[PDB]
Amino acid sequence: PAPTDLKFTQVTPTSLSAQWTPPNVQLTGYRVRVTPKEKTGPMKEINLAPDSSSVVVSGLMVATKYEVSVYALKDTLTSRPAQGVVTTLENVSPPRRARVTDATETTITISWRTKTETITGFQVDAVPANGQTPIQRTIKPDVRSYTITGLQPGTDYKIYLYTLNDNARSSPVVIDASTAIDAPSNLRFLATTPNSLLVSWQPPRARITGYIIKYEKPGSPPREVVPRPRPGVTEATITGLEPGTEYTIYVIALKNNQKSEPLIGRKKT
Repeated sequence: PAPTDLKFTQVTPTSLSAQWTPPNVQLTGYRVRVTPKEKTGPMKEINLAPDSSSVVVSGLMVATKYEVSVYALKDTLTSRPAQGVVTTLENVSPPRRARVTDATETTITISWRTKTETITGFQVDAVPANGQTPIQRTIKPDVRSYTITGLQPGTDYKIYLYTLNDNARSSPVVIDASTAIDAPSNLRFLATTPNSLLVSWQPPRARITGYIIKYEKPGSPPREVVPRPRPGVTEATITGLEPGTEYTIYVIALKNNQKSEPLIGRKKT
């Protein structure tokens, strides 16, 4: 007796799954084949235990028509095949209009557009041009945005976004993005004179290319410390200032076009 009530439970772009009801009998096991019906490719044929009533044939060709026979075995003897035909799905499509929404040193968030097909989530391969080890991440199907955490500051990343549907991964959408630079820290006022201030700070995590220091009188535009400190300096003497004047200092980082947030403070000459 052949199995009955054959039904396909899940069809992916690479697999097909089905249940059924075993014919009340002895159980030597089952045989199951899947042959391209309208083409020439494999010929997946897999055996199954005697107590089976479901199956999962994976690793099939995308967008392909398959004949599926489900044979019940009993000692060299075979029974009539429960049949059906399934056509695999076309692989999943990569996300569209992938743009960066913002970044905060160690994290970058992005938003993309979804095609209209059965999805089971996303995956993000974030690769830094600097570092030598990337961070892989997975996402949930119901969201169209995601902040990537765990990056370095001021580092440039090649971010690959993918779509997921079971063991099916789409081709990627590539996105160039970089991190915010971490502002210098602990601005300390070492010395003063009616015409100058000596300031020291903690260098950023990034591997900046120098700083720009700004000072402004209380009713006059901020000026840059002309000489512009080399990235190797961590202290600078601000000269040519007015006496008894309360100045505001801004120490900012640079990695060739990226101004870090500004490190601030005030002190009077």
